Amino acid sequence: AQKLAEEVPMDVASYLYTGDSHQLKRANCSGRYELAGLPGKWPALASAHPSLHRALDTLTHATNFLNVMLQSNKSREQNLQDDLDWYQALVWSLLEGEPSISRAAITFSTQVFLQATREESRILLQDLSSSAPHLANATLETHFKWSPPYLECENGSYKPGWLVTLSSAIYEFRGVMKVDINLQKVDIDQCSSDGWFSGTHKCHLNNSECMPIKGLGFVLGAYECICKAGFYHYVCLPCREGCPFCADDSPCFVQEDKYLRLAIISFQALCMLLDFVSMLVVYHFRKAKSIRASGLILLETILFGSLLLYFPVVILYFEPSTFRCILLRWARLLGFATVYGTVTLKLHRVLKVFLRVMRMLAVILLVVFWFLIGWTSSVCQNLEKQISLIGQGKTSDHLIFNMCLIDRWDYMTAVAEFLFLLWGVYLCYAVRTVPSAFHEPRYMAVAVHNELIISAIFHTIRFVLASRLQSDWMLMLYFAHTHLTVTVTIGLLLIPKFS
Amino acid sequence: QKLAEEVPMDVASYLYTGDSHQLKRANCSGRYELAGLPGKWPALASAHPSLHRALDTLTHATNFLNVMLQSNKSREQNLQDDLDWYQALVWSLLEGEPSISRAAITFSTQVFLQATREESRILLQDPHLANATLETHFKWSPPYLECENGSYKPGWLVTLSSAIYEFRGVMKVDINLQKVDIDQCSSDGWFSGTHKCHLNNSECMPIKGLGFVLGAYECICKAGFYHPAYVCLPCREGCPFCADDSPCFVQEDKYLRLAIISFQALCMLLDFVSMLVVYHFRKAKSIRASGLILLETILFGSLLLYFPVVILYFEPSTFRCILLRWARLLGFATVYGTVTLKLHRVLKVFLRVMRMLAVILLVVFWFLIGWTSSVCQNLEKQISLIGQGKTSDHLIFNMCLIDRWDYMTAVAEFLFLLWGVYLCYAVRTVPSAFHEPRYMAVAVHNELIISAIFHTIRFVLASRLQSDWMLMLYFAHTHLTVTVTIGLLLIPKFS
Repeated sequence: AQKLAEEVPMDVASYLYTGDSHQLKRANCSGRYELAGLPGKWPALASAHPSLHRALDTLTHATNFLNVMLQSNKSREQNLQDDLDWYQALVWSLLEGEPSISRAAITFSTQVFLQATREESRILLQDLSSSAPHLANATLETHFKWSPPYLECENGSYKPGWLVTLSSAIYEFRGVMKVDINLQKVDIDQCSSDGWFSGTHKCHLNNSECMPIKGLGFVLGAYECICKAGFYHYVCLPCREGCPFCADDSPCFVQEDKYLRLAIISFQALCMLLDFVSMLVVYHFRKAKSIRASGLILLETILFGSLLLYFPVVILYFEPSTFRCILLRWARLLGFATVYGTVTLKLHRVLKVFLRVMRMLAVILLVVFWFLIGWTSSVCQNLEKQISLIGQGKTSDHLIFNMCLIDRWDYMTAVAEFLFLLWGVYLCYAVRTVPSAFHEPRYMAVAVHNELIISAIFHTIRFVLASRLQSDWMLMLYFAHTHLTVTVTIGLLLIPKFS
Repeated sequence: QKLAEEVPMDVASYLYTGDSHQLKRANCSGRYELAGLPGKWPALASAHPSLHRALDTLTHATNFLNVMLQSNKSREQNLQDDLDWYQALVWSLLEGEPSISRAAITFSTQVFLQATREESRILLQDPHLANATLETHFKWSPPYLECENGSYKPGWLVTLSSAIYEFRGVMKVDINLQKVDIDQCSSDGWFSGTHKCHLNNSECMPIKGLGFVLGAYECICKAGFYHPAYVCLPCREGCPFCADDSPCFVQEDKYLRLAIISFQALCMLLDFVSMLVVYHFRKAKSIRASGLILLETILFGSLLLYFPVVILYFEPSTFRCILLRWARLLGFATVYGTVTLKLHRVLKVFLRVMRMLAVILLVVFWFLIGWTSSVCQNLEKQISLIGQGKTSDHLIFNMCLIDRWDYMTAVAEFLFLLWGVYLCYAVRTVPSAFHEPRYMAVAVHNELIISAIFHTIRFVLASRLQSDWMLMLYFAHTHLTVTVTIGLLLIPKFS
């Protein structure tokens, strides 16, 4: 909030405050004290580096000692002979204790003053008021008195150190003691809650975090903004998708040949439309030798089942959800039933006549619905929200991909399909020479064996290696599998009834 | 360790250093002062800032005297007017901090001055430390109790000592270390040991109040409870919060459980000898209606159907619940299937069944295999277990759990018996040699009603059923249903 004000009230110091480099500041011509009154905070009585605290502690003891000596009975005011020696020793003592105090001075008038500075390694002293002198300010107040940040000027040359005046009254006021703490080698944290001008004006919220350096100098721009799960290119930005550790801002999710996806879905919808078209057609041709050999209801049922079996191809095109996988199972399972049950049930009707199918079908769908209702409940109730989840993102050893998962339930269902087809294989093997005007049983058995073999292969391939199948190979596998099986099973039962 | 050595070198102070009650100490007459020589450490720690403040005020006053007396033109007409300066010097040495009791400086440049915060007015007036200073920077001391024409004075003092320049001076502050809390269970603090609290099963937990006093800690025993000196106890079998050290694994009568198992095994043996008898009477006029293979099939199903009453008598495990499911399901099938199918044969003749039975057995084995696999493969090790713990009022009990699979199973049994019901209602006017359909239908209706009631009561409130009530319920259900179903088909074939 003051970053703009700080960038419009400095010329030589401006660079020095942001870089620590004395080489510009030493060439800048000075005219008076170059301190800052407003850019800083309220005060440094709480949040301050240890040095400052010690600096104040020194003055405190030196102020209490003088106060008690000035408030003692029969105050002599014999400042001529040896009082000046006491005060000079009291000032050299004031300096000698803290390792971060650069000048110190004492002055009073009731007309002399002494000061000292840490010159090279020893204390230089002089008989002249030198350093801090808030006497004019203390008199105007007439306790403690701090000051702002300020650069000292020596022989018309901006000093290369940031000083602070501390001032305290001597007791009515009649003295001003002042230490000039050298605040040049102090730490400052713009990311701290309550401290020296806590302004972290470089990284606010978006993938932001301030982890600053410990030992740098009384200088700013020393706080490495951290990219909280994002890209690091002294700037933080967002990442392509749900893929953290963006060592590059490149993508993690595999690509999709959409050109190959739209053809897939379009051909599937074409086949579904043609199936519905076939159902209407058979509803038109109800007086031919269709009805006599194979009832209309059974054929419309087969076609509705096949329509109910194309669903997986379109379910897999969309993004994997947890409502989808379930519908994938319902469709597959229920259509298999309503299609091959009546297929083999029709064969059963034949073998029985050689020596009433809907009642003997609804048993199948009842068992099916019972199993489905159970599976769905066990998933939705316990293993969808509590611990387990179907939708799983697996890695291809360098890239990820989502998919529906499999479970033992699928293994046993495939086995059921196998055995249910086994009954039809033996049934078809039995009726190998039964009188027929249209030879339907021949085509039925072909469909049955096709489904059995093709389904075994597909299920094996699906359950072996589902950890390394991206979302464009499974689509092709489900498409080539369903097209072969179902389209053959439809043609073999429909085609011959028009010729 | 030095806890035993600290409890063998005290008389009155020992109790005054653990309670902090001046009322005993003030009655104990003492010649001179005494201090705890053994302070299990030295005076160079950062436990309280007070000591830091009183070292700061001492080092700041010692830095002045050492830089004044040793400065240039130090002529030192020491008796004329310097005394005024030194008096202001010592008076201000204790008029800066809040906890410093006496302060004094001695010099030969003998001369000495002192000042003490008496009540609220700091009076200003005109040994070991000075002697050790002559013998020998900063020089601290240990914890020590003062006393003079008093008793052992009721205050813990510390001597701070320094020198000037050689050794021509001795300034001392007596920091009042009486209002300084101590952590007996700190990693680094004064008296940092363990009076009588073993961490094997417990944790200290210090407080923030009182004053310097040993035994200022309330120990906490984890995985157990304390005596209601405070020390720890190993808790009861598998019960982590023992408000009492009483047991949680609820009382279970044995002279009921034994009778139950006895009666069940008696019925099994009676069922087995019911099988052998049938195998003796392979020749009769009764079996022509109800074949031999059908009855032995019913009796073997019944025999295994009894299993649930004996499984629950044992401690429940993961292998147990699974066999409970298998047995119940498998036996229901192999009995009521052939029952219902005999009625079907009757109705069809009115206008073998082993081949029309293995279908059901196949469907059952298929579901069982799947259920067992999904259980043992996923939800037995990952996050999920069969062992479930419920509570009756405020007390626990172990048992097997249920899952939606059981509800759907019950529905299947219902529907299978509704087929039997219709099949029984269709055949209500046939002639017969033994009126078997009459008793069969009686068994079916009974099975349906009792089966519905039991499964409902079983699912509704299984979280509040201690492990002696479920056994009684299984006893009642299985005895009623199965024993009726056996009698109604067997009994009439001997009369």
